[PDB]
Amino acid sequence: MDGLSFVDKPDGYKNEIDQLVKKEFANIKADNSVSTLTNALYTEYLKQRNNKKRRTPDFNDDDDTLFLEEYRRKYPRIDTSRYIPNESSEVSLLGIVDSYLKHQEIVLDTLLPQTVSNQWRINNDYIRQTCTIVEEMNIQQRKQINDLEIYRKRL
Amino acid sequence: MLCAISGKVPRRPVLSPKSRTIFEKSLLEQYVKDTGNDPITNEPLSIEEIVEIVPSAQQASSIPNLLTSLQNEWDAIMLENFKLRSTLDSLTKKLSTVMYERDAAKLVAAQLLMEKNEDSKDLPKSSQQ
Amino acid sequence: MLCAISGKVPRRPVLSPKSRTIFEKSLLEQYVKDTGNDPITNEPLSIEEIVEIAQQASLTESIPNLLTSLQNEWDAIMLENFKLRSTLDSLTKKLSTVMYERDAAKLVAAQLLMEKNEDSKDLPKSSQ
Amino acid sequence: MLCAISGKVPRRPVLSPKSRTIFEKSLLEQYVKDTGNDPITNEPLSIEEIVAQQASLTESIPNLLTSLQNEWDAIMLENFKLRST
Amino acid sequence: EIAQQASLTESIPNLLTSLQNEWDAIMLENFKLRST
Repeated sequence: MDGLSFVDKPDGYKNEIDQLVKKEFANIKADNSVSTLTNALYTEYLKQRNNKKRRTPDFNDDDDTLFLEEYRRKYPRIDTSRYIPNESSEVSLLGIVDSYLKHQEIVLDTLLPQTVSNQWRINNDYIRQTCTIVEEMNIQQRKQINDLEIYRKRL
Repeated sequence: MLCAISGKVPRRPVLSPKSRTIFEKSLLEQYVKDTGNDPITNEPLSIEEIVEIVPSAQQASSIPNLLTSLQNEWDAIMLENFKLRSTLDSLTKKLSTVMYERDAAKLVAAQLLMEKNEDSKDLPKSSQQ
Repeated sequence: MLCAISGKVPRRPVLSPKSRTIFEKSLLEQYVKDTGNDPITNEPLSIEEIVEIAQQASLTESIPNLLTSLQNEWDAIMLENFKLRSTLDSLTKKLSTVMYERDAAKLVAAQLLMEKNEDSKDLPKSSQ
Repeated sequence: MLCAISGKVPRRPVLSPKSRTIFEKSLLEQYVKDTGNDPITNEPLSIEEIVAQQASLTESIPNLLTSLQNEWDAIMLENFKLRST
Repeated sequence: EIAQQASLTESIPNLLTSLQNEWDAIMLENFKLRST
């Protein structure tokens, strides 16, 4: 459990440790039918075919075709109507969303600081604990090698 | 499709312009004839205020319900999108804390395998001598 | 600025008072109807408790609103949600490989704590 | 965007659960320190009352479904002008 | 400020071209009443 990351400063011993972990692992061995087609169209990954009067490019083919042509007119009048109320302001409704995107963006870069200051406030505390244990383990190892050589000289 | 005095199906759906409640002409008249007031709120109400025979005039009594049907079928898609992401970042912490505690425990073996070694060769050189 | 259910920008945001999390009006009221609780903190919430609180620039090329815009909204929803279902099954596979190697390592530590501590004891025994 | 108290751009917004209105933290805190209230609606407000899905910007599925409500209702107004005609 | 029953259509790519036929016909039933 206790393994110090700061004070212990090789990639081969990681590869030496990875084999012995593996040698023990070589041993241990809500919607409707809308959910059905949205899965099925994505799995097949094929776009659904679309039919347009303009694409057909057929004029006066018969009687049904004549009805289709009308559809072109009231869409172009409505498009010119939607191009009229877009061209009325045409810069001022677009600029008020650009400032809206600026105030939304700074909040995430505000949240980028509050994590980054707090995550280093975690690592600043553990490193002090990392250096304290290495100090106590050193005096333990210093007293350990002394006793191993004292008892040999005592005998 | 209910009156709010007795509860029968309204065949002449009237309303008082003091409190929004569909009533019946035969009942709400007797309620005004008893006391000069609306039953729902007990405020001032008369007979000439009442909204009489139904509105169909130059209106030509489809199109809208397909738009709300897309509003309803998007709603289950939006609700499935929350808890699916809730399942993702729940175990993404459980993926991250596991692999990091694994690598920290991977260092625990690397210290102890070299501590067994220094205990191994010292006992060899001493027990011979 | 955002909603805490779908990840949208709400036009009619609502605030619950039990957990302060800004969500959309139709998204908060739908959750309160199905399961009678705040979804975020799992506290009790009603429809009458919540407190009611954007400019979208249309493209100049606005039949594009019928054909080209409508399909890709249902295309980008599906191939993201299908991509996400591959992510959820793959991560639980990566969870099962995280948990197995964790138990594989602890049995090494439990086996090596028995090896080193007895060898250092045998160093204390050899002097005698 | 704007504050309901002053009118300047707030650098630390808090939203109160008494009348949800975008106020700056240092202005609304001083306002709650004088009396414990919301200056908009005079509702009882405290300091603690004031406060994983990745998002996209509001661009023209929520906005596309609301677009045709702006389309179809106005064309229904075009029907009424030519019915009364 | 003043009976609803939700429309149960049928038992989704069919409904995409269903909506396209309505907005086509909605413009055609608007356009006939203008020339008339």
